[PDB]
Amino acid sequence: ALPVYDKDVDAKAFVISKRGQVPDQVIEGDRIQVPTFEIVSYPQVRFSQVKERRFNVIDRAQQRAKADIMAVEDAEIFSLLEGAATAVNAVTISSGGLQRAALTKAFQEVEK
Amino acid sequence: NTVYVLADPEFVGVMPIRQDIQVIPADKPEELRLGWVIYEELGLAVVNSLAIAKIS
Amino acid sequence: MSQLSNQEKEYLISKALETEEGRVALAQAMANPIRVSLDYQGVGRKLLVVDPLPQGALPVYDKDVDAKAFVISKRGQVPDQVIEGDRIQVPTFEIVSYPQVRFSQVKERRFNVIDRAQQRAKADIMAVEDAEIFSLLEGAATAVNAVTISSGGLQRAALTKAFQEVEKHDLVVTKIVMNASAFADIRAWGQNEFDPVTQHEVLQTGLFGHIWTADILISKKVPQNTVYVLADPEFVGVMPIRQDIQVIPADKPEELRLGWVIYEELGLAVVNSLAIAKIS
Amino acid sequence: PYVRLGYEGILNGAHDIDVAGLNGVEQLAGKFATIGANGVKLAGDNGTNAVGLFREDLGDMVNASEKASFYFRGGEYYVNISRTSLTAAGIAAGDEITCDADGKMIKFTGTGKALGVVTHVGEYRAGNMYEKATQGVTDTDTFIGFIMYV
Amino acid sequence: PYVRLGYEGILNGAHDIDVAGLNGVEQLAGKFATIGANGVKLAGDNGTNAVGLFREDLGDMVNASEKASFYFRGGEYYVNISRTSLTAAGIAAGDEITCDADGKMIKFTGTGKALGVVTHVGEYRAGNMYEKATQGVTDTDTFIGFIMYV
Amino acid sequence: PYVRLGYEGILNGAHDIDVAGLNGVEQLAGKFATIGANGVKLAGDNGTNAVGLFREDLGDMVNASEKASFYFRGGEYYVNISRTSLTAAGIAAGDEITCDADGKMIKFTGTGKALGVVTHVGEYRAGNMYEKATQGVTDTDTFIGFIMYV
Amino acid sequence: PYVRLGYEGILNGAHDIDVAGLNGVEQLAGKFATIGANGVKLAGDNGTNAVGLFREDLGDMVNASEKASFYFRGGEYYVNISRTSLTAAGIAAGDEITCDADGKMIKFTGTGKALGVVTHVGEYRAGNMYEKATQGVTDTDTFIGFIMYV
Repeated sequence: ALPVYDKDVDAKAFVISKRGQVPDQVIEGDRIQVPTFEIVSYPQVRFSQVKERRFNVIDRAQQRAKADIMAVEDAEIFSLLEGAATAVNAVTISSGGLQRAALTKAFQEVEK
Repeated sequence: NTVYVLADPEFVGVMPIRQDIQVIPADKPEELRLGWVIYEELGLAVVNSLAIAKIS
Repeated sequence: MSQLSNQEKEYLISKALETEEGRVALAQAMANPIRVSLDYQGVGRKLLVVDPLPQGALPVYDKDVDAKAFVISKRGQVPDQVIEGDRIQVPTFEIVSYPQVRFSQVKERRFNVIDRAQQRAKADIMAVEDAEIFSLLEGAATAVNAVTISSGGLQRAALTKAFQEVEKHDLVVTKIVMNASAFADIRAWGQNEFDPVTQHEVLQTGLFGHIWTADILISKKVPQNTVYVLADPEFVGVMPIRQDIQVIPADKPEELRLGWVIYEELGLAVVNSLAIAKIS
Repeated sequence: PYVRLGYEGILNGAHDIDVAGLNGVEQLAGKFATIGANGVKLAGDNGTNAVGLFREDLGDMVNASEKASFYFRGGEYYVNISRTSLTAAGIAAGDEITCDADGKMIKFTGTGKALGVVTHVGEYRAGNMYEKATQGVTDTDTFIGFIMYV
Repeated sequence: PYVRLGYEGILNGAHDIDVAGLNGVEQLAGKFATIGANGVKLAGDNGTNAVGLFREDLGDMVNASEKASFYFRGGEYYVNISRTSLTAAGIAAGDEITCDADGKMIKFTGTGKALGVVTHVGEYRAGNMYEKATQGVTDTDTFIGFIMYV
Repeated sequence: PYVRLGYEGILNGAHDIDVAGLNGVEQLAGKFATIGANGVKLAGDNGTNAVGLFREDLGDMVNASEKASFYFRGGEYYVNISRTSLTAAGIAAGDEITCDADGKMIKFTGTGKALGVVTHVGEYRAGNMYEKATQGVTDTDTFIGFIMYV
Repeated sequence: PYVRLGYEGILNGAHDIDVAGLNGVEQLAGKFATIGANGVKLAGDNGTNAVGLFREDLGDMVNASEKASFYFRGGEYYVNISRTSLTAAGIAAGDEITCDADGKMIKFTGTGKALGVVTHVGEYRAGNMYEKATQGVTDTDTFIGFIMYV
C-alpha cells in the first residue's frame, strides 16, 4: 500500500482475522510392574517413574508445537508460524552451514 | 524467541502418582506407576516463529 | 477451531467470548528509518533532480572546442500525500474479548508503516507518487562483478564506483537472503564470508552499518549515503484517530478506527545511490 | 420489464443496461437493490463512480460488497448492473437489477479504476489495487471501447 | 394500467397480478411472510399489501413497510411476483413465497413520475433529477393518483 | 456432506461442500483459497476447514465465512472446488482457484433453518427457525444438519 | 468518459487539432517543459498549453517568453484551440496538445478585427498592442480557431 495524493482519492488498508478455539488435552501414561521385579532391582522404581515422567513432558510439547493435524493429534504452532527457507541460500550444503544461515532470518522479524 | 513468542499455561502440573489398589493388582498382585499432566498451550505472537527445514 | 476438537462441543461460545491474553500480530523490518526524516509545514515541496550533465569533449584546444562543466537540473513538484488505512470494528465483540481494542490500534499503526516501507524501497514510481529508492539509483560496471568468491570484496568494490558519484556512505540496505547465502559459503579454511563466525551481532563493512530489510527485491544490495539521496518530509505525524459519533460511523452498529500519517518523499539526483547484484 | 432505456450521459464510467443479463445476453431474473442499505448511498453524476464488486445477501438479493465500513461482509465476482434508464445515475438502489459475472452489457470502468480500492457504496475510488478488492487480473486491461471484463 | 383489487392491509397500494403483463423470472431462494406465528412457520391472516411497499428485514424475511432501509437513492420497488393469484390474499401465510423487484403496477401521484421515491401515503411520487433512483416510466403517465404499469 | 460428523461437532474430519458437480457460469479473476493464518501449513483432516460459504478478504484471498454476528449476509453465487485431501485441512488451493455455480450445496448446522449468524468460527449456526429462513426452493427444517441449496 | 481525465480514461475532454501546413505540409509535435537536457523520473506535463504565447528556446523543449509587438515577423505562437474545463490551470499530460505555428496554418483568437492577447494558462484578456502582441495581423473572415497562414 503505496502513498497517494491529496488531489487523488486516499488509499486504504485492512486486516483480516479468523477466530480460533484451543481445547485442553490430557497426556498420560501408566507403566505396569511386578512387585518382585521392582523390589529386587531397587533403583528400577526411581528410574521407571523419572522416565515415564520425562516421556509425558516430551509428549505434551510434541503435540502442541509440532505433529500434524489428525484424529488423535493436534498442531497449534506449526500451522501458524511463517515460512522461511534455507534452500534459497543453497540446496545442499553442510549441517553447520544451515545452522549459521538460519540465524539471519530472525533479524527480519525484528527479534534480532 | 521462546519466552515472548509462546507461554505454557498449566491446568495441572506434571506429577507421578502410584496406585497398588485397582482391578488388575486385585486379580494378580501387580504395582502401577501413574504419570500424567493436563496441559494447554498459549501462543502470544506465533507469527514471529520461523520454521526452516534442513536439506542436508 | 485451529486443530482437532478434543472436548469442546459448543461452537457458538456466546456470540464470541475470549479472555485477556496476547493476540498474535506481524512485525516486519523497514527501509523507512534508513532514509532521513524531517518535518515540513507547507502545501508542497519542490526538488531539483539532475538531468544529463555534459562533460563534453576533454581539452585538446583553446577557443575552438572547449569542454563543459555544466550540470543541469529541472524542478519537479511534490504534493502532500496521504498514507492511511481504516479498520472497522464492532464494540460488542471487542468489549467481551477485552485486548482487541488495544491490539487493533498497534496492529493497524504497524501495518500501514510496514506496507509503505515495502513499496518505497523497490521498484519504479507510479503516477500518484514520486521518489523510490530503486528508481533513483544507477547500475555498476562489469568490474564489481567477480568469478571468484569473496562476498566482502564485491561490496567493497561497489563502494569505489559509488565514490566517483560523491557518496559519503551512511548505511548499506541489504537483503536477508543474500546475506545468509554469504554465510553459507566458506573462506576455505575455517570462517564465513562477509564477516566470520564469532561476530554476527554487529555486521559492518567499510566502517558502516547494515540495516537488513526484505523490502527490496531478492539478490540486490544497495550501498549509499542514504541521508543525501532521499529525504522524507512529514506534514503531520502518525496518530490513531477514532470516529464513531461522526456521520457514517454513527450509522453502523460499529466504531471506525482511522490510522494515518501525511507524508512526502523527495529523491535528490539520479546519479546518487548504487545497486549491485550479488553472485554470493 | 425495464424502467426505461439506458442513457450514456452518466458521468465518470458506468453505462448501459443489459440485453437480458443473468450470465450473458440471454435469460434474466429480476431482483431488488439494497446497495449500501444502512449507510448513505453516494449520489451518482456527483461522486467518483465505477462499477464495483457486488455481493448476494439474504439469498438471491443483492447489495454492495462492503469492506470499508463493515467488517468483512465478503464480496463476489458476480456483479450488479444498475439501470442507467431515464435520468438515474451510476449505481442506484431502488431498481430492478439484472446481474452478470462474465456477461454483457457490463461496464467495468470509471474513476479510481486500477490503483483503486472499494468504497462502502460498492463503487471504486482511487488508492492502490493490491489490498481492498482486485481491479481485475487480466481484466484490468479493458478500457473504453473494448469488451469490458470483471 | 389494468384491473385491480389485490388485498390492502395499509392504505393505498395492492393490485391484481391477473393482468400485469409479462411477470419476471423467479430466483431460487425462499423466505417467509411475517404475519402470525401458528406452527414453526409464520402463518397468520392477511393484512399486508399484495403488490409493492415491502422492505426486506434481517433474517431473510419480507413483509410490508413504508420505510426504506437505505438513507439515500429512490425508494421501495420490491414487489411480489408469483404464479399464485393475489385478488383476495397477499403474501402467503405459511411456507416459502418468492419476490422480485421488476414490473407490476405501482401508484404514482402528482407532478413527475419518471423517477420515484416512496412516500408514506401508500403511494410513490417523484424524487429529484440526477440524485435518486428510477422505478417509474415516462411512457405511461398519471392522471393524478393514477396507476402506472411498468 | 459431513453433517454425519457434524450436528454441533462441525469442522472435524474430512468434509466436502459438494455432492454433485457445480453449475455453469465462471467467475472472472483468479485468487487463492486458504483457511490458514499466514499460510496453510496445516496438513491432514480435522482442525479449521474451508467448508461453509465464503467471503472475499483483500480480494486476492477467499476464505471461510468467519465474521461477526449482526449484518450477516445470506446466499452466495459459488462454493470453492474441493481440494480436500489429507495434505490439507479442507479446501486450500496452493494455485489460483476459479469458481463457478448459480450457487450450490452448502452445509448448515444449528437450530435455525439454513441461515444463522457467524461467531467467527467456520460455517453458520444459530437458533430461531421463525426469525430465519430456508435458502433455495422449498421449506427444509434442520434437525441434525442437511445440505441446503443456495 | 465523462470527465476523464484518467481512470481508463479516454475522451480526454480536450481536443487540439493538428492543422497540416501549406505548400508542402509542416508539423510540430507537442512540447514538454524541461530546463536543458531531457527530463528524469517522467518528463512531466507539457510546456505548451492550449491558448498560450510560448517560444521554443530549446530543440525538443518549449518555455516562457512573450513576443513583443511592433514590426511584423513570423509565428512562435503555438496557440491551440481551447479545451472544455481546465482553462486557468494549463493542460496536463494525458490530454490533447500540439504546436501550431511556424511554416503551417495556425489557430487564431478573437472575433472580428478586434483582437487582444492571451494568458499562458488558457484565458483570454483584452489589451491593446503597445508592449506585447499575439497572433498575425488581422485579415477578413477571421474568427476564433480560424486558419490563417503565417
